[PDB]
Amino acid sequence: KGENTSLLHP
Amino acid sequence: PIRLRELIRTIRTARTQAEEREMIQKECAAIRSSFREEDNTYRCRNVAKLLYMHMLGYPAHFGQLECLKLIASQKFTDKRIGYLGAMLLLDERQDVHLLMTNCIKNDLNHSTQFVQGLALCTLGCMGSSEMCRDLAGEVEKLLKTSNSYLRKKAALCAVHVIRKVPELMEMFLPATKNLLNEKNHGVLHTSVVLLTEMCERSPDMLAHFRKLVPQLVRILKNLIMSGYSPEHDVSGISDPFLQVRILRLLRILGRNDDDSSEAMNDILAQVATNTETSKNVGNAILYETVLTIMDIKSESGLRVLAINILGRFLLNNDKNIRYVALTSLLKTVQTDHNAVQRHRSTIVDCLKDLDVSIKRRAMELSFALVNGNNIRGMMKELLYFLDSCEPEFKADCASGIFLAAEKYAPSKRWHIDTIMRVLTTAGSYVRDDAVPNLIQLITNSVEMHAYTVQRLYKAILGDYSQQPLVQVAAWCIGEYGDLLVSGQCEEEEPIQVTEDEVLDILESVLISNMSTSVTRGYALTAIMKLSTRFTCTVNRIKKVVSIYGSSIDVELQQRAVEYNALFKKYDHMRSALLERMPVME
Amino acid sequence: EIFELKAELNSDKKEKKKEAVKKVIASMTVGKDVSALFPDVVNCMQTDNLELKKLVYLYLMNYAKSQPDMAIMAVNTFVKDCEDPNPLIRALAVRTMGCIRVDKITEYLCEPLRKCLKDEDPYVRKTAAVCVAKLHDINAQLVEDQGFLDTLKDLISDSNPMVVANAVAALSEIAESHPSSNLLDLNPQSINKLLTALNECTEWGQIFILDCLANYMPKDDREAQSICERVTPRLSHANSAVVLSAVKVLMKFMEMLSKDLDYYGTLLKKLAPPLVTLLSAEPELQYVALRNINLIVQKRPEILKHEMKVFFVKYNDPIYVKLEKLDIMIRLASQANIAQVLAELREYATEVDVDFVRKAVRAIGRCAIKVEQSAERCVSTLLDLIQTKVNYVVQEAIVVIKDIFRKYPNKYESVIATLCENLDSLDEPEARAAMIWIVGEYAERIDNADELLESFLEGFHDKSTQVQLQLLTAIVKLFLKKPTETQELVQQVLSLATQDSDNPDLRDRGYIYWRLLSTDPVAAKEVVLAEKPLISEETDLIEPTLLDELICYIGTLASVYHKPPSAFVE
Amino acid sequence: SASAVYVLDLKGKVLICRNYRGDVDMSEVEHFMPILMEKEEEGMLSPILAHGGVRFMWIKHNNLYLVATSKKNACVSLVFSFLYKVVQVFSEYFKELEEESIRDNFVIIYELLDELMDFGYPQTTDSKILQEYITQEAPRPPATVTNAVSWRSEGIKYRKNEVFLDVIEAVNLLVSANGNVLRSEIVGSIKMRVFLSGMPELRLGLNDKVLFDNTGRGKSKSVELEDVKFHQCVRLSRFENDRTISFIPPDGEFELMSYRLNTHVKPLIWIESVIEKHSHSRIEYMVKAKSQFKRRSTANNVEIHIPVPNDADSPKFKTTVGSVKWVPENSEIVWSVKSFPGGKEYLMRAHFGLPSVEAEDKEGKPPISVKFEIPYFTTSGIQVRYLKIIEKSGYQALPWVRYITQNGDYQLRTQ
Amino acid sequence: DRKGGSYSQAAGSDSAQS
Amino acid sequence: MIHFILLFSRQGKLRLQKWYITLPDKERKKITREIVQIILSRGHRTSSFVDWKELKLVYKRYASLYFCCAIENQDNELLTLEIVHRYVELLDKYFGNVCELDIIFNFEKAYFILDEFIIGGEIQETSKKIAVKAIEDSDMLQ
Repeated sequence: KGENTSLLHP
Repeated sequence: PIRLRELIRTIRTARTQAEEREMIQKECAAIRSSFREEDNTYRCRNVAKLLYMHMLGYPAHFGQLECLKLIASQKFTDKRIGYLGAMLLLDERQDVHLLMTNCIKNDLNHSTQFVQGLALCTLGCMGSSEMCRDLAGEVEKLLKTSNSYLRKKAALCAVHVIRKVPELMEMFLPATKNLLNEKNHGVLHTSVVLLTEMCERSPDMLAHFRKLVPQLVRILKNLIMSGYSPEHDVSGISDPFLQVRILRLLRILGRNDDDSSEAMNDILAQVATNTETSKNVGNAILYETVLTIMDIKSESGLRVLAINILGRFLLNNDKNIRYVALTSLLKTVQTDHNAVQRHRSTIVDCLKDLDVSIKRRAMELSFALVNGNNIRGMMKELLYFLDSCEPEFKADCASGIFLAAEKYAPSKRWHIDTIMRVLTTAGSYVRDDAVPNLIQLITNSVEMHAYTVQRLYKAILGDYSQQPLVQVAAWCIGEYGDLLVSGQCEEEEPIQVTEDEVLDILESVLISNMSTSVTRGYALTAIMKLSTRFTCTVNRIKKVVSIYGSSIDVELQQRAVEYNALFKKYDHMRSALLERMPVME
Repeated sequence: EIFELKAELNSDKKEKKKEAVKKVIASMTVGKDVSALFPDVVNCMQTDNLELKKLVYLYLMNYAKSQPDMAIMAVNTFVKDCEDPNPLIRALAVRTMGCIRVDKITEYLCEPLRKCLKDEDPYVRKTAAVCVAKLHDINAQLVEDQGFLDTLKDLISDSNPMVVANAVAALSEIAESHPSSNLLDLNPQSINKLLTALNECTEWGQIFILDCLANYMPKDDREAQSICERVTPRLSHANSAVVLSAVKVLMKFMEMLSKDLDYYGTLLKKLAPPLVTLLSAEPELQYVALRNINLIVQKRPEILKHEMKVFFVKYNDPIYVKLEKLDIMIRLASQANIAQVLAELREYATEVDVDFVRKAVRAIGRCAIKVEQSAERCVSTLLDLIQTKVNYVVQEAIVVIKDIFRKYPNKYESVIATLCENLDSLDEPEARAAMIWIVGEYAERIDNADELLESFLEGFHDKSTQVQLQLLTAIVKLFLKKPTETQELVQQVLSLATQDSDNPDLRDRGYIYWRLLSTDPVAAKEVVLAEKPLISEETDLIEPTLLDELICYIGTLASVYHKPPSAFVE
Repeated sequence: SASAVYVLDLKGKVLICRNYRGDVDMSEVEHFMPILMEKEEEGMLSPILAHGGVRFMWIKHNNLYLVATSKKNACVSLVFSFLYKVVQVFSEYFKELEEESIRDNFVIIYELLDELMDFGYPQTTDSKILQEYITQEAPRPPATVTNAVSWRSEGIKYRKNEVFLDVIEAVNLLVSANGNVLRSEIVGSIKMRVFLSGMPELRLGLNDKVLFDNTGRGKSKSVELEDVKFHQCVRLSRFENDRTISFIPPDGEFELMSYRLNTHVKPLIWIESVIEKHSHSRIEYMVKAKSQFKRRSTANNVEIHIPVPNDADSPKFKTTVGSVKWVPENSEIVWSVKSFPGGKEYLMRAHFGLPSVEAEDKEGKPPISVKFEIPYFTTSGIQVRYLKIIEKSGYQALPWVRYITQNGDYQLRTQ
Repeated sequence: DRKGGSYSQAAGSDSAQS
Repeated sequence: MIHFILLFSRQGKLRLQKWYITLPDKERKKITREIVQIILSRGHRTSSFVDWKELKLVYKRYASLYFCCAIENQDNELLTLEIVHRYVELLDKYFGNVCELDIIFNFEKAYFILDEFIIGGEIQETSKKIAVKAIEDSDMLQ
């Protein structure tokens, strides 16, 4: 997928 | 009324481009059917779907009147949807935003702080040359208000109006006076941006805006001292946008005055050493300060500190840092040119870097750093870079080399040799526009013609597919046929030029399929001029001209007909108009 | 994963071995570099089940060049499998041996190839014929040393028509790469024998059988007549390539046939229905059919003279087919169907393809130039298109009018008034220059020629080199014809192109014009405004040497591209 | 002379590849997708690509484009024929042409690809014959492939001997906007589903004009078929000699012959349509359809596609007979009629809205297409005379055939 | 029955042509 | 001032677009396609800076979806990156674990946040909490 990941992961 | 999420899921469920287009058309049919009925309840969903379809690559021309109708509505969601539609699908060339002026004026006096702000943002985003003319009076009214949330919007609207209408800046001078004491960071940033825009638009306000330099310096010092703040403090830098705006204003202010430069010298010195460049914000602030110092008449110590900072940043492994350093060096080329020669090794190494932007910056810096003493040494490096350059950079490298040779060429013979080498190696990379410049340079020089003619003859017999090189060789032949072959009226000893190879080459170029009608014209002109310039091969080009007078090209056919007429009826007057053209700069 | 797969493949259970083989095949097909496990799968090679053997052979073929050293452990397995009683196993082994791109492995495979050359099984014979050609392509010297040419020659003279066709194809491929030395050509008896097996050949074998006759050159009309009579039945084949191959063979044989006899007329009559049938093929084959028709059109244009309705471009026709339809119509354009061609071009001008519109305009101009009987109709169509108020259409019409005026300008004075005001604001260099040239050459029926040129002189120094030259030529022509209304205009043009003009060719032209004006203005009428000779139009017909060479190269890449076979191969 | 036949996907992923000569590296497929994108975006897209010295000639299937690499001057027509044969084989083996079967039937797909073509030269292409040697659920190859008869498998036994024929007609009319028909051709289609015992040698006999003239009966209704394309089982020599249609029918449905002759008769359906499109105000569709076909024949499922405006909305249909529906996906008015008696006349009055704002670019004028399909109607008048079913054992066959008339390229040019 | 025209039996040869 | 801002995915699909220059729709589409091709045809060590048509095109994608900007040659380059990072952080704080799925469905919220943050290519609020509070207040209005 790779879309559910956060933009910055904070 | 289908929901936005449902439409998004339906679009995502389509895989084929044709299937996606069919689904988009099916949705747009329902949207148009709803719009034609004057629907007002589910208008927001239809507007969102239309905006999504337009952003997805589908036409939205029919959804123009609906946005205008929803803009003048009373619902907050409907007003927001109309504003979004006007901002997205509305532009200056749309021609449907003229009616939006009345809606903006009606919403400009709305008591709600969101409707007025949304209208101001839409006006700033889609400012037109006529909307700003009829909206200048309302914009200035909001600029004098004390609304912090509205002060920034008013400043942005004024900046947009000034950018769209440079003649309307006179109405903003009495409105922005005494506005540098705003406590809010956003208001101060907007005021600084507006002042910078006013200064850059016209220089009449520079004197009026130059009195506030001490206030700006004090504000910058206070911001630097207040390095801790929950708001605007990111990565240890407080108000990075405000600091950048202040640095830009300081650089743009006092660039040609000593009082303005001297007033901000202490602040620049304090910020040049009291700033942490570990993060990207610190590096950007340092780059802005260095650019401001280079663009202003600062002290020698500030220049030395800027040079040291640029040298330190040039060695950074970060691609962004290297690009920023290269841009700063290119900007500070004319100013402090002597100190820029210390990074010649770094500039040369940057050409071999694997960064397209970095390579371009290094090439630009090398081109701008070419002087009257390093031109000979840098010529070999430029030739090596052009030989091993990218396909899209070979033409740029050749153009830069030609410009450097024409500007600071050490000698005509060396410059001529470099130009010939570039033409022979550039091939299909030399721009056709440089051909007239090369022709003018050749015509201006009247001391080196035999060697240049021989070199052109040698380089033209090998290949002829180079349109610029072919045109240059044809022009050189047409200008110096009397020097290319000396004493070749009749049969003589075997030499490089025999008075017949040039004619055969010209005929082959004219009849060659690798002709764009420009090199063929040059070859025809050279052949026509060789009738008087050369007398050994006489009565031979006339047959070719007569045969070439029926060419398919209208201009080529007319030129051939004129040449044949001149050769058959004006043989005595043929030499009466074959004089050399004047040479000018 | 990799360790688990290796452990599964190194097991004694066939149920896990099959799953491991399937997983390895999927990983390679899924895009996984499974070449590191090639030696591990080498141990699990000699298996009774044919399902795993095929996968192993495919993996070895796909993992042969990557690890040639690890492939040295398969010669014994191939030798053992080359004698299996099942013909399918032997054929698979032969195919795998020829597919192995190993230089040190083909040397030891000569004996199995020799053993399988005389195989009684027709599938085995075909597999051996393919393997011999593969070995020759991989190693010509090894194939020549093995003496497989003699076996291949006798293969065509044996039973099994499919095997004979395969052997013929292999021999043609070998001779194709051969330097023509020791050609495998055969006498009329061999041709008759091949024709006897031609009717028993399959769809794929039919092409191989007909390609053999493409190289043979008949020497007598009786032989050519017999060849034409035998190839006549091939025109009713469902395969498009078979029909195309038969058409190419007939065209090649027509070079030796006599037009005096009725055979040439019958062949010409029987070829049009084949072209019509091929014209209704798939859209992918439409381009190939159009290219073949264009190649044969320049050779024998009397066959498809009446074939014009089938050349109409369809609404759903592909862009590559729509473009070729215009070229086919132009090649077949004639005064008999001039009205139909004009109607088709008029309909094609209402489409939305800008490239299609330009192609249609070019085709209309070419048709107008080729046939002078429809010049008035073409001019009227161009005027209507210009009145259509289309920018691309306007530029195309301007270009067509400029081309036509230089060709047939004797009766072109009736359109100058209409073109005098035709929205001259268009900035297309190909249209503005054409309009300037038309005005300069036709500056007699327009009383405001000087006024029109005034607007084009505002940016003459920065418009373009060709545009500037055309404007200068028009100004010079106007001054020579009417110097009373253009006396100051000529001086202004000379000043702008001689003082402010830095173009070398343009500067030379301006200096020459100034010198001619200052030397003898009267002589400029007979020197500049002279009657140019007839313009030689660029003939679209290819050279006869290329057409003769292209005739044999039918259905290949050199025919679609209209380029020589040695000018496109690498 | 293809170097490697590969099967790609819609995202550029190669579903399956099978090199046949190896003269082209497998990494060249990566540039095929960008090359196709550049050709399509610049209008230079063609079925035959060219990656330097290697050409990528392939066609686009239902879900993937079968790109076959080649390096030498290979026969592009041969490559196209091989691709068509492979597509037919895949359709016969797999009922669907999509990526769902490519990733699920690789075991049989690889075997079929290996067996079909060797060294770039295909050898076996009969799906029915190929199904006896490669199965997805191996014995010696059948003798049919080695034998001359590769389209009639021996040993086939059936309880009955019934052959079903299908004389499918395709009425293609190219009517210009001026009202004149330019391309009016009818192509016959004789598709037969032979299901008998053994390998009978069919002796086809019809009422051909040439056959009637040769026999001397050139006075009755004879079909003047300009082009006749016989199948592989049909012997070309027999037809060339005395128009003898002698061939061995296969087991299943296949196309024996395909007639194709020009048509000079009146159209079966005459459509008189008007366009009262106001300038950004409204539009009128005065469409009248006149059936010129025989009254005894009925056109089942008549679908006259009328292209309506692309941006038209709020449409109203005032017709006489048949369901009228506007499809936003197709952007046209579908004049759907279930049963259309011969000589019927349907009148329609369309009325749809249009936005006040003009469109940015023109959309063109799609032609009006009719989807009439009248069964039991032979427009060409060709009638089957006899079918000589001969078997060595000797049996009484019960052949059957049906005539179906439909509209082919029957499009009407718009004004 | 069947859409597109009911299937009809076919003859064996031209009995009138011998 | 930022000439344009475009949020494009790694596959090439654009999830956001905001251009401050009045350009034709066909011209805008061509420019977007060229920008996608240039960014999609760039490595990971290109410095995240491109001079396309004399425009400081800065690319800095924190996930599969990339980000683009059009900055004129009159301001610093790190300022654009800092502004982009601040905007991403503000969007994450307003949304809460912002991912690709929420961007497509909540495109209107992202557009509203961008409008409330940057107007006309210039910044409107330097702080990160005041803008969030204003956006929340505007959303709560109904």
